[PDB]
Amino acid sequence: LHMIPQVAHAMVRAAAAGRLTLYTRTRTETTNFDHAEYVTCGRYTICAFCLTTLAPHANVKTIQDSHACSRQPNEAIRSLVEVSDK
Amino acid sequence: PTGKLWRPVGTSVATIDSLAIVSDRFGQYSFVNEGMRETFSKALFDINMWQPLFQATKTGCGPIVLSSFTTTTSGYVGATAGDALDNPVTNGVFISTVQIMNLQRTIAARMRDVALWQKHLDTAMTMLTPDISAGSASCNWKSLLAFAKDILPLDNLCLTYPNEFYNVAIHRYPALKPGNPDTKLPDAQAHPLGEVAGAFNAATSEVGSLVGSSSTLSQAISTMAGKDLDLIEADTPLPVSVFTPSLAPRSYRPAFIKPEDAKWIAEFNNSSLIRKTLTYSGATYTVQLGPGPTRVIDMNAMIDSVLTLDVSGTILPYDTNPDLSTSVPAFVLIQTSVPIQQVTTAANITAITVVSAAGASAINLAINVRGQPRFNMLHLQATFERETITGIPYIYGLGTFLIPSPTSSSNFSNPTLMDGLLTVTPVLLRETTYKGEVVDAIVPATVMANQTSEEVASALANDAIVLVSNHLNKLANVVGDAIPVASRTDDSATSAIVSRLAVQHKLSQVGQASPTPPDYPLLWRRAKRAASMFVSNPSLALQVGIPVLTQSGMLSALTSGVGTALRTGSLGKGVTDASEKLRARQSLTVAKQAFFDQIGSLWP
Amino acid sequence: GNVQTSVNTYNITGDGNSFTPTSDMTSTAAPAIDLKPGVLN
Ligand SMILES: *C(=O)CCCCCCCCCCCCC
Repeated sequence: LHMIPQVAHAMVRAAAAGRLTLYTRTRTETTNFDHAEYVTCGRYTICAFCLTTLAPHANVKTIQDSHACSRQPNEAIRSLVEVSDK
Repeated sequence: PTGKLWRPVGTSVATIDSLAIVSDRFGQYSFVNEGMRETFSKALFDINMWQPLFQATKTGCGPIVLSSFTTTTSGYVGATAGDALDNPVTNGVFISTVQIMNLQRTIAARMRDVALWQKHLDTAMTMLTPDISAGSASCNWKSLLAFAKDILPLDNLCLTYPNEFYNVAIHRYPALKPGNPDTKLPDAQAHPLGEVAGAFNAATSEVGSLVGSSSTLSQAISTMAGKDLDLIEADTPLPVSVFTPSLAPRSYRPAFIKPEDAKWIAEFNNSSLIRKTLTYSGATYTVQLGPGPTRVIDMNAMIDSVLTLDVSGTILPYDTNPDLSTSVPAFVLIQTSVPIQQVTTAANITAITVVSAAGASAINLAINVRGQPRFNMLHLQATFERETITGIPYIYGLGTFLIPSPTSSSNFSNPTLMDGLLTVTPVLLRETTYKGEVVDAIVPATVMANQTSEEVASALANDAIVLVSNHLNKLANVVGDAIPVASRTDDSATSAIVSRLAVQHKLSQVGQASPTPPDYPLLWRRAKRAASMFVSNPSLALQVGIPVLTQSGMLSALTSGVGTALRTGSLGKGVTDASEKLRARQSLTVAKQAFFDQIGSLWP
Repeated sequence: GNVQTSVNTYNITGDGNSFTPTSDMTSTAAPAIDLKPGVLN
């Protein structure tokens, strides 16, 4: 029960009125999901690789983490943002 | 002597090197000094007591004599060859390691055995308060027994062994006096194994209770030396450590705290509004800094803590200005170029970071509670760190709103969510904060009568004030507890202060007509309420404008009095109001005698 | 309360027993035995 599903209820509600800033490993925001690791609302922050909650403050410039992979997809929330960004 | 026993390994001549811990197949014999036998005897004594229940239930294995775990070796016994050389002991009584093991696991195994029975004996014993504290009071035995024959639930152990528990009991309750076999009558005196101890716990009518009054003193003495109540108003740098600040996370309500009432919180007092923008998660929001002054947590003077601004139950008027709804509330830092309180318009605000936004706009976080939609209890929360703000002269934490589109409706709103109950928790005790600066040492005396009414209640969790308050608070419970600062007894506390008022009012009279000879009946009484007002609300001694209490003498004075006062209480300190206290105990025994009278009738 | 006889020097239902608290002898075994490191040795 790592995920804490009150967090995931904040993921989807930030997806619908898309906010969902996608941040890379060099703490810059992109919209492509390929170079991006951190996922915000901006309440909660989750690295897309390990898929764990990191900080409730977003502004991911102040987060320490050590993970490295090439997976955690659902891209579906990422896809739902750009549709709802219009 | 003490420690393990040693013996001349080189034989005969025992020098500071021809020794060696006499170890062997049993482990090392450690000496059993006089007092350490008191314990193991006192422990075994409390087990032997349960002898009648060990045989009854075929457990146990005979009485445990401490003389079965020891030996009678002889040699030099110390902590090290060097010092063991000065303790030649002959035929001392040592207990070998492997033995120090059994006397241990035996007292442990037996301790379980009895701990159990001893629990059954109790639910039955205390189940008829065999303890009064004034005069006597009987309860005809027949009834008593025929009564518990009932109450006691079918799974006790006092029903399976009545006079197998009774014999254990007689030695613990000098209430139950067994009827002597050859005169078939009681004994007047009751002889329970705890003969002395039980004699010295009775609430002696002369003075409350020696066992009580004695401890309430040694207890206070502990604190007095411990925390460091002594030196409470010392005038010189003291490491925060000296204040053992722990479990210390205070919560507020900013956006209310005046900036001058607490340095760690400045405000944007500017004419118009200061709508700024910032791309947060793609979407562009506008921080407002609305109509009012919008008090914001300053970042400097903010001991790297864990700021957790809770926004709940607080109003959320998205009903009127629709502008408010849609905006995700979020705690955001704000770096300004020109110092705040001088920051006029948007071009002044360097940048704005959303350190922690709330997913989902202001229309899901709501909840209607009679028209006025409130905020569903949620906690936004940064983790400010001393150095993440290095260089940056101006930066402020602000729990604002982040409106997705400013409008005319939100022209008098001012979205500061600071009205919420923010809870800062210093996450790095070593560093404190004072008057707006971060330090590593306080100067106690400085913080006395230096805060204002609310320059105290507005203190920042683990800051000098909150530390020079946590401290007085201990010293406040030592007096409140041990010393009698709550009766007309002009105690040692209110007495230390009176001597200061005199010496003080006496020199202020020196030079000039001296038309007023010091009072004293009025001084004693003035200092009595001064020492009393302190015990009452320890805090006050920090607020500017408190009679007596805030002069440099007092406190520094008080404590050092209260100090020596505890180190002399005697034992019979309980003599204070030991009259009404006594008369109240007789009052209880008269009512409890009334109880035994029914146990005595109902169950004849 | 059935008669026993020798197991223990006193019968419970024995002749002339007597429950009777006296403010004078507060019943107490040995709970506060000191064992802390410094104090036990
Ligand atoms: C026979 O066992 C009848 C019941 C009488 C005594 C049972 C236990 C209640 C009285 C306790 C006596 C020992 C200490 C309470």
